[PDB]
Amino acid sequence: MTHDNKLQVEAIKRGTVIDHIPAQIGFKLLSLFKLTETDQRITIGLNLPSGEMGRKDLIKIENTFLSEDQVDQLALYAPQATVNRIDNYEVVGKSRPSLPERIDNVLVCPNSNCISHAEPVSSSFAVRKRANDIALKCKYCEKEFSHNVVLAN
Amino acid sequence: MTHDNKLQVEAIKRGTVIDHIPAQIGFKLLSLFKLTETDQRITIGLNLPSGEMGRKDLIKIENTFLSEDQVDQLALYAPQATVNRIDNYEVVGKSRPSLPERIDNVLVCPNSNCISHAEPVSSSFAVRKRANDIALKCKYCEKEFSHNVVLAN
Amino acid sequence: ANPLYQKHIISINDLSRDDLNLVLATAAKLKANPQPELLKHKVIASCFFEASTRTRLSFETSMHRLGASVVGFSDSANTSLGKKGETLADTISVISTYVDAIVMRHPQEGAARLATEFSGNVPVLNAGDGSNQHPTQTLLDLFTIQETQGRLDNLHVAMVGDLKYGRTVHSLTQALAKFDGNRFYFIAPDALAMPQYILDMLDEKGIAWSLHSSIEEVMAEVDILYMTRVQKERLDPSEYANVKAQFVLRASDLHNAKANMKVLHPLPRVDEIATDVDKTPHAWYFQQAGNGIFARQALLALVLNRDLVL
Amino acid sequence: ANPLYQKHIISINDLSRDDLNLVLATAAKLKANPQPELLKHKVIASCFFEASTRTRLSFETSMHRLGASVVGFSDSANTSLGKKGETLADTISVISTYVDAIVMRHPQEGAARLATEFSGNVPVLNAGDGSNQHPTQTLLDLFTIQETQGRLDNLHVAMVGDLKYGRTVHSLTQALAKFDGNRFYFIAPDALAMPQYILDMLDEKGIAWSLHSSIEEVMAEVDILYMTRVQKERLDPSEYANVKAQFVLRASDLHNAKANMKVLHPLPRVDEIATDVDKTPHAWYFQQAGNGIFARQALLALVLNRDLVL
Ligand SMILES: N[C@@H](CN(O)N=O)C(=O)O
Ligand SMILES: N[C@@H](CN(O)N=O)C(=O)O
Ligand SMILES: [Zn+2]
Ligand SMILES: [Zn+2]
Repeated sequence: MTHDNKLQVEAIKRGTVIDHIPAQIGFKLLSLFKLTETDQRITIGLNLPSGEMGRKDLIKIENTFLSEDQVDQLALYAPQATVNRIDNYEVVGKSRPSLPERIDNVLVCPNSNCISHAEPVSSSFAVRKRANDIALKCKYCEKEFSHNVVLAN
Repeated sequence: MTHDNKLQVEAIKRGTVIDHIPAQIGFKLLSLFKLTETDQRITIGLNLPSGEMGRKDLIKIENTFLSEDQVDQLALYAPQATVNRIDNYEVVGKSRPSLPERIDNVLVCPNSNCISHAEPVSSSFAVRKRANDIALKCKYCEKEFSHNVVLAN
Repeated sequence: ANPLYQKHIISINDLSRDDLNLVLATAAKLKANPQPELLKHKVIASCFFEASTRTRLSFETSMHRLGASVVGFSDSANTSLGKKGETLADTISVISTYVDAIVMRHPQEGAARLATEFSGNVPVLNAGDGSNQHPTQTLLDLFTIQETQGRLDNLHVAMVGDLKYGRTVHSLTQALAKFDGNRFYFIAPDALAMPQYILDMLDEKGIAWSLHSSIEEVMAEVDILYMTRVQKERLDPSEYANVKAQFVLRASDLHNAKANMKVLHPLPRVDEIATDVDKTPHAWYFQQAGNGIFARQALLALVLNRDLVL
Repeated sequence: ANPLYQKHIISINDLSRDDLNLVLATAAKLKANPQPELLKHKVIASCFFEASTRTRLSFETSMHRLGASVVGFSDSANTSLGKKGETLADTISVISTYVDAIVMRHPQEGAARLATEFSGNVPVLNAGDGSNQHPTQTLLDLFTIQETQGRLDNLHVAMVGDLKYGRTVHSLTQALAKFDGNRFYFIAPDALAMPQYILDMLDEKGIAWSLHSSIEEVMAEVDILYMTRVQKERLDPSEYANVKAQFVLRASDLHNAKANMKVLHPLPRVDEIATDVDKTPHAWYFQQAGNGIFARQALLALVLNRDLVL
């Protein structure tokens, strides 16, 4: 009596799967990108090892794939994160978040006098790379900050 | 070593697991109770098959237990949710969330003139069950509202 | 020491009948035999974040009558407190290292309770926190009723005016409901009637209460006529006039009043009690105000001096 | 028809070289031949959420000289302003249904750009938004330099004063950097020096610039001396005075100046340019202010009238 095949009704569905997310960031992405507000299931794995003396968070959502630009929105939080449109590995060649040249709706301008705070508008920042930093320029007040500032709100 | 598998979708071990969480209430608990501030592993599943006719959320967080005055804290959000201690079923009484006498740190007083808002204190409300309603009395302003009020605002 | 020693005095509800009795007992005693040196080497903070002259002068006078020293302010833009984002918490954490007791009045409802959590060992006496609690006002009212009626049980109490927002009468109604056999008469315009939660409480304790449209309707039965302030800003100017009707007291209305009845009023009465009443033997609002000294002296003595008075 | 017809004028940086030329060309044409009925049936809103009398009167005069009508408010705390309730968005969504154009001054950076997303095909002209942009101020500055020097390229520009916070000089520097062969001289106390991001831009384009401690170090080669206002509050009184030195201008300093030099200033010159300068032929700040009518008439003309003028 031998059950041959390897499977346990676990990893099977056409959805997307984001992995190798730095620890303590998975919950950040879920919140920051409101991904748990869909009606279709989600499998989440937090603090699940992978290899070296490193951390690891994982998020699995189904029946939905993230656009090219949507993937990039992870660049700032999940650097070199790996994704896999998974109907069964529909990942294109190599899909790892690239730095978007524009990031909206999640960041908060550090400038207290920016009109953006008390108003019904979505935040928007221009992205550019430097050395030891990433510059974000507010669409509204036009002030520029380093991501270290914008992220420590 | 005695643990026995590589399961990133549904496993077990010395950890607490909350059962039958209504849809869109699972992530809420993760935020409201900062259940991801753990270093210990966590496996969650959302919008998955329920009692043969609905949808539900599921939270499995390894190497950590819940208490009486904690599981209860789920009463106001996940009432009919079960909590099976799982060091390996070393659960005793029919562990189901009852209404706590006090609910702290999560609720926000609807009273805009309440001192609790601009100060370094924890919210705190007394609980009283009503017919078709639930009364929460703020420890600070001493004003009483219905959870329907406190959960909207 | 005495049951109230080193205890914070924040809400009337936190006070047991025993407590009320002890405070009122002490008040009578100090009234009979003043003790000007009781709190000699004590320094008290009179922190009026929200201005209120009479209550402030009454409170500070009490402190002096006991010999204590006083320091404080009236944050009504008279000080340099919490300019940008300086918390009440930090203010208390500071002031609580200077003084032996904090008497505070604040615009926000749970101010005094919050102060309690940052004042380590230093007692805080609530002089009023927004629309919530005002302990000493209730104590002075009860003391006045007891002194003029000889008891706090089995009385006929009428409360007129704005019973909906007057948190003064909510606190007094609840205080009296801790004693037996009292009957209440509530006179107020429909838009400012006693709240249902108060009536619910009276029902569950089986206390008798009835609603009336005019004072004259029960003037014959009342032992205490509690007149409340009706703020103009409340209703519409035309609304007010249309209702002020008789929720205003005039000497003429006292023709058939009980010899022992006393007319009380939280005080600012300009628009509720006609001066011709001031001459009658029933007017007791100034005496009532005068009693604030003894009730507040008693409270300070109790929390700052271990043994009972004498 | 024209490139700027129906466009929003929010940041000097959204303006291309050709745009600047077009605005300046139009300004000169309207200056040589007025067109009093060009905007005859137009109604424009002058919304100064932040009071600014000079630029407001300048803007409004421009409107009237083109024949347009004006409604508005300098809600400098004297309008039924949204009691810190109504959003700027809602204010604009309402106002954009009444008028044909919105000129607005606001305390917060980004205000004009935000208005842009709620106005309906109704153009918004930024009259200043906090410490961000003041498009028309740079335009009148540019226009005044062009008129007096005959060009905007190959000039020697000195900027004196507060280069750190004077955002009008930041904009003017970035605008002149859109022209070739310009030479800059920055004279300011070290605590108020030009920001490094500005110098980075100039190095990126190979524009020649240098720092100097006094105006008399460069008076000989300067074509344009742009004087900035230095608000004492930016420093402490003792500090201000200490640096005050020569960063102020007086007639004696212009002994070796070039015949063609013009001294400019945004205004509020009270503390920087001595009155004995007003008489010299170099003084041109009042003419500069007078050019605001033309540069702003030009913008209104371009955005609200399809076809070019003259
Ligand atoms: N306590 C009153 C003022 N008052 O009458 N003081 O005596 C208030 O703050 O409304
Ligand atoms: N300079 C003033 C406006 N004004 O009236 N100038 O003359 C401001 O920036 O508010
Ligand atoms: Zn901004
Ligand atoms: Zn509250």
